[PDB]
Amino acid sequence: MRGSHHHHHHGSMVTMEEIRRAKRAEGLATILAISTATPPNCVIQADYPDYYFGITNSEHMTELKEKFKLLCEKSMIRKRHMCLTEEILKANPNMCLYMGTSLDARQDISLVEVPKLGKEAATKAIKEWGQPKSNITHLIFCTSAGVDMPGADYQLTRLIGLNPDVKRMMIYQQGCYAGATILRLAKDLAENNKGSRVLVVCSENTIPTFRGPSYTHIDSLVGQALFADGAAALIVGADPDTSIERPLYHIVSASQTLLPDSDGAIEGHIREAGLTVHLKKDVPEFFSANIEKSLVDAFTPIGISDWNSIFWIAHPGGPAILDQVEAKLGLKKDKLRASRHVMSEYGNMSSACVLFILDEMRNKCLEEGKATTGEGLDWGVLFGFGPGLTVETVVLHSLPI
Amino acid sequence: MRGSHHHHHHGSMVTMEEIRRAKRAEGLATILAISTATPPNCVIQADYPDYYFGITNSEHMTELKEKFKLLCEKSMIRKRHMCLTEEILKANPNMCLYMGTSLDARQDISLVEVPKLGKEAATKAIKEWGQPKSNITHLIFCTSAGVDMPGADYQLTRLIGLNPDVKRMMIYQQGCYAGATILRLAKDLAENNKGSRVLVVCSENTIPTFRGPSYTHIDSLVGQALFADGAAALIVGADPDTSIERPLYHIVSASQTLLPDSDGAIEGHIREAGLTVHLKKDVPEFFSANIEKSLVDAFTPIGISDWNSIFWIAHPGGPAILDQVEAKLGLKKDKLRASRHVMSEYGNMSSACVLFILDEMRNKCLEEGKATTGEGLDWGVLFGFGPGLTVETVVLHSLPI
Ligand SMILES: CC(C)(COP(=O)(O)OP(=O)(O)OC[C@H]1O[C@@H](n2cnc3c(N)ncnc32)[C@H](O)[C@@H]1OP(=O)(O)O)[C@@H](O)C(=O)NCCC(=O)NCCS
Ligand SMILES: CC(C)(COP(=O)(O)OP(=O)(O)OC[C@H]1O[C@@H](n2cnc3c(N)ncnc32)[C@H](O)[C@@H]1OP(=O)(O)O)[C@@H](O)C(=O)NCCC(=O)NCCS
Ligand code: NI
Ligand code: NI
Ligand code: NI
Ligand code: NI
Ligand code: NI
Ligand code: NI
Ligand code: NI
Ligand code: NI
Ligand code: NI
Repeated sequence: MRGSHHHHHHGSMVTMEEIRRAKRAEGLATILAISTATPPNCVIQADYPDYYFGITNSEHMTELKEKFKLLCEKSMIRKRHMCLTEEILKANPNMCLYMGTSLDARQDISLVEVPKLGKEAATKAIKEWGQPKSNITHLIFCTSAGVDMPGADYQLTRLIGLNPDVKRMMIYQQGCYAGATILRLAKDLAENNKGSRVLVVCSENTIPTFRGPSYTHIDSLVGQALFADGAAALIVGADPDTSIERPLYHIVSASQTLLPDSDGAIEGHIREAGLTVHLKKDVPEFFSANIEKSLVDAFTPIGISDWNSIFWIAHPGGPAILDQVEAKLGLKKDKLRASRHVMSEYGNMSSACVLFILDEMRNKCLEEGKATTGEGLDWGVLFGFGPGLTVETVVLHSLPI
Repeated sequence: MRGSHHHHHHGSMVTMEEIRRAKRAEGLATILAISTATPPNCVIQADYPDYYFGITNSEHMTELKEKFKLLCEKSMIRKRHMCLTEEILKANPNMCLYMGTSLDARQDISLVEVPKLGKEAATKAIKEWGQPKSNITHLIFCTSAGVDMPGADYQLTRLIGLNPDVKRMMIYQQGCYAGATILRLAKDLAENNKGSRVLVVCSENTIPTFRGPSYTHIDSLVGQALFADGAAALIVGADPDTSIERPLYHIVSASQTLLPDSDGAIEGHIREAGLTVHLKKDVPEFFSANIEKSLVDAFTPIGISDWNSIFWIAHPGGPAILDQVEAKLGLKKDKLRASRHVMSEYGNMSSACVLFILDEMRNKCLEEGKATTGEGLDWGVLFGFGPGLTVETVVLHSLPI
């Protein structure tokens, strides 16, 4: 009948609307647990130039070694964790060359290691969350350290013992912005599916990227100074039961954009020689020059324009990027503290960094008695940077401690 | 107060709540356009054994060739489209070996071909849709034919000229169920974002899977009899404006599950020799034995138990899979018509198949004057089959013609 409602000519369509109403969640996606893992083996950055040029038979490349020493010194990295050991490299001479035929060997090690390290981080996140693993409805797995069919998502599912009907999304080779990407993904999964609990795992390592030095590619030396191993895990859910679950952050919005005229600035090829990485000298300039446009597009609907009034999580893959953004925007020197703390303690773990940093920030906030998980502030930004060039921008809201 | 006034923005609770209220769409993710593309070069299946054993210099493997002839005759494939030509293969003897070092040569061709073919399909889908491409907010790109950084999603974005702010999700190496996967993905993206319009593109080809014959891997011969090139594109959006947009299918629900005891039944490895594919002989038994459980889980909440009362789209990875599903469930002989039609005309194009089949069904329904896009029926199921073993189950609702 006539009134302030419309009608449907089919009952099945009415049934569809009932289904949709019942299948979806109400609130914003929230982060409920965060955990990290690293391989036990660790290299001290100060000792790495001698170790690296030794193991790659390159002691005679004197100019090159001097450049690498400067790279490791400017890296602002104290230590890095690596599955890759002297023993493993000795058994794989082709990985020690610059472009040796070595993908198969890299793959044979990495494809087992990726979900293994991921499981270690996941188990902890599940333990913090406190709920049975049979309540996890979704899994997001993220890596750039080796592709396989079925993927690391399948391997993790069987390793942990998740429900066979767990809904999986496998995010392969998206590189250093992907830690933000899977937050963008987890937000839509969690908010569109009622009661859904999303396990989010990333796991990165240096197995496919390690290679000997070369005059042909000084940009490769940059990678050898920075890349590191690490895994991180999250439990994400909307509508938390606060009697058993403890929200840490709301995922308010998530954006992604391509930087104009940056085409080709960062490239990564999966080849017979493994994963090759090429970096133009221009990369930090591109990011620092464009980052405010992302801040403005993200925070204008929130009414914020003062970038010192929000808390910051920024992928610290290149120190120059953080340094130039800090200067360009006039950030207070403590804004990127948690970000730089993770880079110093762990190095560039690609997608895992921003999640290490969230954990570091909520931990320090708790033990220093800060008012929020966002260093006492309400609103925050989390950035992923990587190939495209691509900027991922996640707006977060903190929770009271 | 009396004085000059400046402006103030709303506090956290009001701002958080307004964001949450404004963020979501209301209705179900709906498919608004479908388009397909294939490379111009086509091989007739009846001639393929002679062609295949000739180009790989294996004319003396007369026994194997006779087996391959039976595989191609049983394939129920008439023709296949392939970017790979006789001319390309003669210039790449290593691709013609069973396990030749050839990934680099395969990548150099495939990484260009994947977004190119995808672009052809995308352009047509946008044209059917009829809206300016600047209204595309999301892009999902799906391929298993070659990985790169940045990915095919980036390449397609630049080739087409999508907004740099387009939200990209790159789905790599998820194999033959991924056509359903990206429907599952597009559903959550479209439904959780008000006004969002999702371009969904998949592009598959045989460049990394082509290889010479082997007595050790008859399963590889199976692949050489089936795998083919193809791309498909979709526009997906919730809350269509029916004055400018025309709905074809509603994506009602999307599930994913792993088959018990099916470990290793389908594997795909990225190696120095390209993409190797392994298939156990039990694969059709695994799917047909377990498929009814997926039907029950998907359709019980909809009140349906008669599998002939729904329309069917099933990935035609193997004709044996469709044959045993049909037999096991007691399907009428025309249920899988459109599915086997795409297989016959195109072969196994991996993720693209189920989207070709959706296109085939709505085209045939329109030109035969059927009542709905679902062969006159209201509810339908779409199946992806692949590594895991993984069954993706999408429930669809047709639109009236
Ligand atoms: C690596 C890094 C910490 C080095 O610190 P720095 O302040 O650049 O140190 P300097 O510039 O004094 O010295 C670096 C040397 O390596 C060179 N170099 C650095 N990056 C290079 C690149 N991508 N390609 C070629 N050369 C490079 C510099 O030109 C210089 O060479 P030179 O002494 O022969 O002239 C800094 O460049 C950085 O963080 N870069 C970002 C790298 C990046 O894009 N990472 C991925 C982010 S997602
Ligand atoms: C391949 C296929 C078309 C063959 O047709 P068919 O009707 O099964 O023909 P048959 O099974 O009688 O004969 C097939 C021959 O190849 C063999 N064969 C079939 N599939 C095989 C496999 N996966 N691995 C090894 N051998 C296989 C059979 O054993 C038989 O060899 P034999 O004569 O020495 O015993 C059919 O089995 C099929 O469609 N299989 C599914 C393929 C698949 O898994 N696709 C998914 C790819 S991602
Ligand atoms: Ni380089
Ligand atoms: Ni304002
Ligand atoms: Ni610390
Ligand atoms: Ni006043
Ligand atoms: Ni005013
Ligand atoms: Ni005031
Ligand atoms: Ni107001
Ligand atoms: Ni095999
Ligand atoms: Ni046809």
